[PDB]
Amino acid sequence: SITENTSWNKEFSAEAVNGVFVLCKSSSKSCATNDLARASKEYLPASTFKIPNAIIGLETGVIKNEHQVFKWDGKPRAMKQWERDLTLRGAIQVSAVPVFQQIAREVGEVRMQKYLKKFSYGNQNISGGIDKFALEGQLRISAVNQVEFLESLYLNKLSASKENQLIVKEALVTEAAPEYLVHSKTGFSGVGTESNPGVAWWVGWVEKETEVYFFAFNMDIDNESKLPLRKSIPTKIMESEGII
Amino acid sequence: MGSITENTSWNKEFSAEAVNGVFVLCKSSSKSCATNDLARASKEYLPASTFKIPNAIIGLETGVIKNEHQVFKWDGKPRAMKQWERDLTLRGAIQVSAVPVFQQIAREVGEVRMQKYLKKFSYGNQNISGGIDKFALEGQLRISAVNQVEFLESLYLNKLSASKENQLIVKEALVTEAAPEYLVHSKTGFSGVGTESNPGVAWWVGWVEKETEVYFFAFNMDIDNESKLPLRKSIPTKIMESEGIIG
Repeated sequence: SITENTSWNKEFSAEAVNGVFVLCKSSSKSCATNDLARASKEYLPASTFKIPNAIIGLETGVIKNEHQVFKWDGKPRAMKQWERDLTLRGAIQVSAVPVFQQIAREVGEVRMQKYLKKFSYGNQNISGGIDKFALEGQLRISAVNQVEFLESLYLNKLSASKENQLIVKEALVTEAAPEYLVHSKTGFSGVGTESNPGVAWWVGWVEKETEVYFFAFNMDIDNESKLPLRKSIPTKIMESEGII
Repeated sequence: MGSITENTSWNKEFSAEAVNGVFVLCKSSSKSCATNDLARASKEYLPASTFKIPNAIIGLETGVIKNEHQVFKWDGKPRAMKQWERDLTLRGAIQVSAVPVFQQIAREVGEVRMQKYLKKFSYGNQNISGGIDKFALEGQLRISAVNQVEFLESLYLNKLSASKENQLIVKEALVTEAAPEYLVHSKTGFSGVGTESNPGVAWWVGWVEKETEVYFFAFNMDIDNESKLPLRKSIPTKIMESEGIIG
């Protein structure tokens, strides 16, 4: 069940953003959204794919453990912040694409397909090359599917050891307050065109008191200056919902 | 740890606030610790609420705590603090130092199992005399700052005599600050104000994961006035900031 909440529209209009926010209290059996249609529309995951990629990396033994350090070979990487040794949490938090490209290569297409089928992850379409299907290939996932996936992860219900799910959940912590804890991941496929915008994501969950809130935000983006809106729009909504 | 050195230049942070205390700070890769006071780094104090770290691990390990999603329900009876008068998660109970929640956990673990695990953990003087529900706050248990960092490093490495899963659960419950560069896991402790001539103790212990390095720390100080309590964070925070670790 997905219910439309019209009051959330104001955050989108004020910024002239075409986007969707899906928010679910307790569980994904009853989510709310600004846009029913877009809630289930499927977009490139981009770096939000680091969440299942990290779990799969761990499950297959490609990532040896929680403490593995991904060493930089000294060769140029697309962003300077990726040019350094990284922990799993570090590689996730700076969205170190080439670290995860190599994890994916080692996982391989057969195992990647299998796990995306186990995880019910989007259209499960990994075509486009093993090291780029989430960024420029055919893989698509909706805000609703993101939230279902994240809930399973939260409950340790994915087809993966509890251990590996905890390892990844810790790597996803992005805000700690006395009141609440935020686990989240951003994604950004690029700017595309005016006529064919890229997509920007912020997905995760918030634990406040004894409650949990699963969230997925996405927006069309054709200009990188608009990127911070992927956090300020959903944060504003959750602030006024009294969540963060 | 592999080594320890006294760095008396940190004393400035203690002097500024007229605080008698110790900071221990250890770099994981090099296994080396520094402290402002070698003598106090080895002195053993009441762990107070810092005992909620091992207690949480033991509660989980013995099955007393069911999983990381257990809600500790408030029965409705008045508690010593308003902030405890509510249902609490594991991280919740830990973060507001809900004594009654952890006293009940300890009662259910019991002395024999509690004694076993503190031996396994090499936790302090391993003395649980005083009552199963108050040894850590007003009984006979004592732990040094050096032992705190050893204990915490074992936890970080999932090397404690407990399942990886349970240590993982407690680690995430201990997260107190997340930045894109560093993650801080920590726990406070406060035994009381004691007296003028016999002060209480206040703690802040934890570790910081910065880039590919990890820093284990343990702070304690004498305290005879609750107004001084914030110093248990600001003093070691200032030291770690000046070391370039946090902030």
